Amino acid sequence: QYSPNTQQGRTSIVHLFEWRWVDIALECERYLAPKGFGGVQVSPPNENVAIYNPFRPWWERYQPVSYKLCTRSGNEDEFRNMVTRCNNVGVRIYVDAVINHMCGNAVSAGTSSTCGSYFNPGSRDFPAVPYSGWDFNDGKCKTGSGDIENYNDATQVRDCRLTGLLDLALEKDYVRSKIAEYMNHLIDIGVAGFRLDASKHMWPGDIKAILDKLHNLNSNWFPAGSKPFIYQEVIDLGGEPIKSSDYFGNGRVTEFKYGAKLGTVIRKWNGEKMSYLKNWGEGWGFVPSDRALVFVDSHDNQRGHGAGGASILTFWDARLYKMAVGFMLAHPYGFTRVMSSYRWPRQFQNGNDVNDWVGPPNNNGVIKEVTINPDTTCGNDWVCEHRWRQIRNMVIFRNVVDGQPFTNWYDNGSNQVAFGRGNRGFIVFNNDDWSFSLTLQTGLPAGTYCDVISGDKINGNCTGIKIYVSDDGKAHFSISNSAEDPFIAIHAESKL
Ligand SMILES: C[C@H]1O[C@H](O[C@H]2[C@H](O)[C@@H](O)[C@@H](O[C@H]3[C@H](O)[C@@H](O)[C@@H](O)O[C@@H]3CO)O[C@@H]2CO)[C@H](O)[C@@H](O)[C@@H]1N[C@H]1C=C(CO)[C@@H](O[C@H]2O[C@H](CO)[C@@H](O[C@H]3O[C@H](CO)[C@@H](O)[C@H](O)[C@H]3O)[C@H](O)[C@H]2O)[C@H](O)[C@H]1O
Ligand SMILES: *[C@@H]1O[C@H](CO)[C@@H](O)[C@H](O)[C@H]1NC(C)=O
Repeated sequence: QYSPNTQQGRTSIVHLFEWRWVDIALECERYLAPKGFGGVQVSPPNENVAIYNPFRPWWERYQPVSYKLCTRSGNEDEFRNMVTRCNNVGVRIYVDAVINHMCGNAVSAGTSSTCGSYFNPGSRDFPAVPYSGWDFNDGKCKTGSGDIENYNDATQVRDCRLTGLLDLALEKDYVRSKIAEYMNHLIDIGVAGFRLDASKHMWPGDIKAILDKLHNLNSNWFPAGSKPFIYQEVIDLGGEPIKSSDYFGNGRVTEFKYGAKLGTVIRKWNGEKMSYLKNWGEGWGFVPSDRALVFVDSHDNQRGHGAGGASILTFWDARLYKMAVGFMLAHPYGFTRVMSSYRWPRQFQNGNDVNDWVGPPNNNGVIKEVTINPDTTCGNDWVCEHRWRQIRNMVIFRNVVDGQPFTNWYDNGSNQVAFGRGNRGFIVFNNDDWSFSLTLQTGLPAGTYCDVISGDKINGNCTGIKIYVSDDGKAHFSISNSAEDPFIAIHAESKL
């Protein structure tokens, strides 16, 4: 469960949020594989409700109608083509598995689904699966509204409807089998693992029963006995009866405290300062590193739809965001997930964004293709943070230093810190309102290194800042609080 099943040497996955299958296939071949990315988290590949009011929101994909691989991202043929091509180039595919529920109980019956499948939420009828009233938790939930009302009651959190979403009776073998059937179809197609959506809303034991029904990975691409990588979306910020540790037996869990705390520290909110990150990791009350799936922001909380709130850093806060992602990718804690989003017209009214529902770039509901500009950035409103030099290079930094211990820490008692990863990498940050100019012990072998944040190493030369490491392993670093990116990173492979 716990192993990503990524090709050796690749240490991160990227969430290509709302991308079309054909675009992801191309991205695997033209960018992801060459750049060392380990895999891609795709949006739900199963048929969902087509919601027109609001107009095709991103969240309509979290309201299943059937398990037919037919969505705005493409059909099954296109999906299989994507998995095959990505696998052939060593980039894994992780499917966002929405198995906790079906669509909203209030959704109108009809064929307003991404594949034309008929469904009647009112009568609990989903013939395309098929599911009926006996397959839901309506009779098991004890709240007056039928929805989840109190998170202090671990039971209703699991048996009731999350914001109205029809709750599947996961204790039933029939339902467990229909879900496993769907997941095995994908595993045999070639996917390497799954993001279990709303895992907090499922009993650890029900999830385990489903996983036990899963096949080993497709033997045409994976070694015998390979089990699917599982990461469970459990929002545990403490203070609730449900703990993410209860899910350790099924696989990894998303550590949402990670992004929220890194956000307040980097924003320097209420006394926080980077010097405190000296013992970042379990030392901050996070889950064990070998069970953690970490990230700075996710599709959910980058738009206020998840835990983290205001402290969360997103592409909107470019400068601080790159620094946050940089720290995450350099630090040994957890398995890292990189976000890749699209721009939407944020409309803040009384502190909140009224356009947080806006779906991906589209033409009359048809998702726009991801166009690559000559500078390698994306068009059609796709942000493509994974293509930002500072981020992409830190993705490589992680691959390069994989295995190396956290060493040579330094901090000025405020917001200027630095540390290395064995003798394969070193990173320095300046988040103070004054310049940083100091000679530090890097632990790297003497030589000239290209700073991978400001530039790239391009055949015996750096296009950006260069750092000179002496025989001592010492090197001078100068970072002005006015720098575009107030941090420097060098590693064994950016060595001239
Ligand atoms: C959104 C999160 O809500 C909880 O997350 C809980 C959290 O577990 C709890 O601890 C507390 O958090 C608290 C913190 O504990 C507290 O410390 C402080 O920080 O405040 C937080 C709340 O902001 O509340 C939140 C929100 O209910 C779950 O635990 C977590 O699993 C979930 N995330 C996943 C699940 C779903 C659902 O299928 C998706 O929803 C997404 O699709 C849904 C279905 O289309 C959308 O509903 C949409 O359709 C429904 C129809 O039934 C409508 O009733 C609803 O008004 C509409 O917005 C939803 O807006 C969207 O976010 C997400 O994209 C996906 O990533
Ligand atoms: C490095 O760049 C300089 C020009 O800035 C050039 O003289 C030199 O040939 C380049 N070295 C290599 C190995 O391309």
